[PDB]
Amino acid sequence: IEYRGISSNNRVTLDPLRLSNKELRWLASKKNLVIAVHKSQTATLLHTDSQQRVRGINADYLNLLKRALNIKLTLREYADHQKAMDALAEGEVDIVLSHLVTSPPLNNDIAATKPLIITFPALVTTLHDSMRPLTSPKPVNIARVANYPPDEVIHQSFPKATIISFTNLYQALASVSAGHNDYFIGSNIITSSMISRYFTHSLNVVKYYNSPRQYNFFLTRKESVILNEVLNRFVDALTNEVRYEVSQNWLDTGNLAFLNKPLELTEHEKQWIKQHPNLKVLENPYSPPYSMTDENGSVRGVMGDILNIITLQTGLNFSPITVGWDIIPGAIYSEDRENNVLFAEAFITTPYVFVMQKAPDSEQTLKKGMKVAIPYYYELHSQLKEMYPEVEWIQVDNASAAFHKVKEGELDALVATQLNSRYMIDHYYPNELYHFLIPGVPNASLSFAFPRGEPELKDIINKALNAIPPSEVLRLTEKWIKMPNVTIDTWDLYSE
Amino acid sequence: IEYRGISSNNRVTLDPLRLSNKELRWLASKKNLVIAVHKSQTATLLHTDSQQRVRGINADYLNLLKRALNIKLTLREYADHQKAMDALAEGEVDIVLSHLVTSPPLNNDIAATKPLIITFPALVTTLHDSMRPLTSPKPVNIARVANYPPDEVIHQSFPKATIISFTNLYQALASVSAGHNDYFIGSNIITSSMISRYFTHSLNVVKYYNSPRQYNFFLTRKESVILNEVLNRFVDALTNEVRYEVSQNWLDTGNLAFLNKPLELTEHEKQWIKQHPNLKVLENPYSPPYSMTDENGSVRGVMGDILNIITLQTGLNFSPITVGWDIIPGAIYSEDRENNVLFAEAFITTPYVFVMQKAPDSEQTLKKGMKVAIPYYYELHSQLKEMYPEVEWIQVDNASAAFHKVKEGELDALVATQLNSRYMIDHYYPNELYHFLIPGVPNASLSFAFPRGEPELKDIINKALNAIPPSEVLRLTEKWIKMPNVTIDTWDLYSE
Repeated sequence: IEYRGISSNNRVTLDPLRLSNKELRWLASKKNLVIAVHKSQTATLLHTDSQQRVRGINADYLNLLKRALNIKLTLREYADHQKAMDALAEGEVDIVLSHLVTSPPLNNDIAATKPLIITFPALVTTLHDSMRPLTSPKPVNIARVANYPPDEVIHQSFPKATIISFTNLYQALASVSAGHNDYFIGSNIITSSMISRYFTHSLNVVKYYNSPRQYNFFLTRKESVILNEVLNRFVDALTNEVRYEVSQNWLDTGNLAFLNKPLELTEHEKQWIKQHPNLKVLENPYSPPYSMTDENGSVRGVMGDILNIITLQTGLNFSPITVGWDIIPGAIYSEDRENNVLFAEAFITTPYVFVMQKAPDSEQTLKKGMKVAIPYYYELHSQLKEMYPEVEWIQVDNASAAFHKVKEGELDALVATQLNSRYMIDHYYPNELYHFLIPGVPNASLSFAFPRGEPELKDIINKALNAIPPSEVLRLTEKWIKMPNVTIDTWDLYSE
Repeated sequence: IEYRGISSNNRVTLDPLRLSNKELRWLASKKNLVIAVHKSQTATLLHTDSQQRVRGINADYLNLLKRALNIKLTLREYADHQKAMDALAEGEVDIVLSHLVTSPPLNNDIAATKPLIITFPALVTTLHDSMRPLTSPKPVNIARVANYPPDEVIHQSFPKATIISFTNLYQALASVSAGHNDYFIGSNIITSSMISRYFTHSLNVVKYYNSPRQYNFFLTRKESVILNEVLNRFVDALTNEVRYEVSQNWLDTGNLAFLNKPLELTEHEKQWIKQHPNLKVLENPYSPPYSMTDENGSVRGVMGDILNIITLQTGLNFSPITVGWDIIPGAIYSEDRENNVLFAEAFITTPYVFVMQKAPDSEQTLKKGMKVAIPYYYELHSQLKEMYPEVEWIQVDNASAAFHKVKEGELDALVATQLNSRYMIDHYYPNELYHFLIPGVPNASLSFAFPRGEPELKDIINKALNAIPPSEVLRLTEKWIKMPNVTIDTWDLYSE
């Protein structure tokens, strides 16, 4: 009905599958497999090159399936989905690779493997409206493709929403890019895909949702018992590490493949998540790009986005609270404060810097009789007091508000972390301040903190943190250093 | 109780044995040796094939023994190990080839040769967790086979470790690959051989230990004075060169047979090793894949692993906490730097490359007005300004952070090492950067460096490096090019 080839780099490789000898003999005389595919509406899942070969994320997985089983593939695209299923029932094809669906088919003449592709819904807005709250009780125009996701899930975040269903993904994203619709919500695997290709200058993702996910499946006849158990053996070998590398070939931002598969949790940790589904997040002082809050008091910044990722990884949900709390979104490890809280393993390391006025006569040094501010929760005060007994050291309640005091010349310097200084300078005092490293001081190690009788939440977050690729933490830090603001807070910038 | 033959690929031929005339008459009159063997649980040491012939690592050595002594060999498998030892008492067998043991049996009848197979403990983890520290006071789950190594050894590295003891090596390694257990530790010649077979893309060795080693022996009755001496003649002729080629056929990675036997060290050198322990290693800038420091401050990367190997070769003892220094782990040779340090002989050469952004209109030369960064400790600034005097050449303190500046368009190019650029691009900026060779410059030559007054250490490292096969260095760089970090450091990756 159609014939093709596969076009893919074999950069991703799989361990050998453990197949029975009855399965190994079945594959050898089967020799070849006919799979019914189809071009996706967007190019991400499956497209064709000039040599009439197939390409995309689905092609990369098919390439792995071809090698993991040591069997030949024949790719056909039928006119519709129904003629493909007719060929499956007739025996013209062995497998049908389904389009993106919300659930597998239940008719028992069909057998479905475990899901191949697993993707999540994403909230998309303009780059200059990203810092606005991700929920609203006010009227709002929300775009979507077809009926994904349904009305009621959109209404949990925007109860007064007017939903506009588009035929096409590009058209729906462009309507937000122009300004007709305030948000778009849709499948992330294809939304992140196209934003980087067409709307990179104008749109970005601000939130992932845990449900309702979309999948595609391999589909066989119910009679093809051995084929389905072999296909399932191949899909189980597709770990978060394997899925991440496959999707790296086609996604820049929005690669959530590292959390397609669950984490290795004890049955006690799984019961604990089950009995504590919604935890409270203590509010941090303003410390961009790590911990920031929007007008609704919800955690944004890198720590806020990591919390979004942890939700998809673990199922835990987090709600705002202000200064019965359960998690601190971003904290500096210290020996003293460990007697007050419990620390997760560090996932960001950063150096301490001195922030000073950028003038012609600037020297990268402290001087006798300078006024240098340092936040009280950095217990560097004792060590700098001995390195610089010459300096008048001023403990401060509000770290971010001390930048302005340096800009006005009241303070000679201020102690901060590298990227916290870069944000404050670029966003609020460009070309007015600079920084340099503090010599002879250990690095800061950022992570989450908890109440101290919470071993389960600590051990669970540690597993989730260890599962996040470091390049995703780097992309998130790039994202939030460049993120435009919509408000200024007088207290975070001018207190005292 | 069960009888076989010998299968092997005679790729290794041994030098003729210096045998006494009295011994050749004994071998001529004996004419045949009854040797009790046993099938290892893995195929690496001993298995059988189609014709019921012995095959494996033990088989290749038995083949060499048959040709070294020019005698016939009958191999028998008794029920358990105690029945083979019983048969050796009554004289029914001449030799018993032992299983892997940490010691030869105490029995004061039983004579053991020098060790035949020599193997070391190995710590194993998943590839994506390999940058976690090799020791930790934190709770961990360690998998092992039976009771090797003992708990007191495992607790030296992990005092709060839960040790799960498996009966079967495959299941133990599978538990680490699936994420249930954090590490595995066990006999290397068995562990790495099975990783080559089934876990090549999910498990790898991260550390070899000096002790407790494991061996197998030729066990005879002490009555056999002539048999024992002829057996020791054979075992003494198994040089590093011979053992490495025998293990080559069954181990693709982690083949430590090149350090089974001691190096040809002088008396003075051996005394220097034993009388200068806890040698101090200088910390290098973040320089992947050659050098980088984990969350413990320990040296990792290719240079870090080669130090671990050098320790197993020579007994050199390096401090795990880096810095009054005794060795620079990896350094580019320079004739003018030789006034400050001594260099070992180079064992890796690599060219310099320009890093630029991957655009459609990219073309592989510089232009004038371009801002190109070069590390200040590279001594190419002299020559590069004369070849490209129309270019603005900027010295930088942080080579790894300059990659980001090129990505952002603030720099036009960056001077780097081929594999240094390959790592940064592969892991942090894929499809956003590329590189091409710098024309008309020599290659950088990598080796260890030492203070001026340490000739003995430099002479030892030279002998050790010469004994490391280049394929193992190639094996190590493959591993570290593909290996990501476990955390990000903002100073390593974010510019100024």
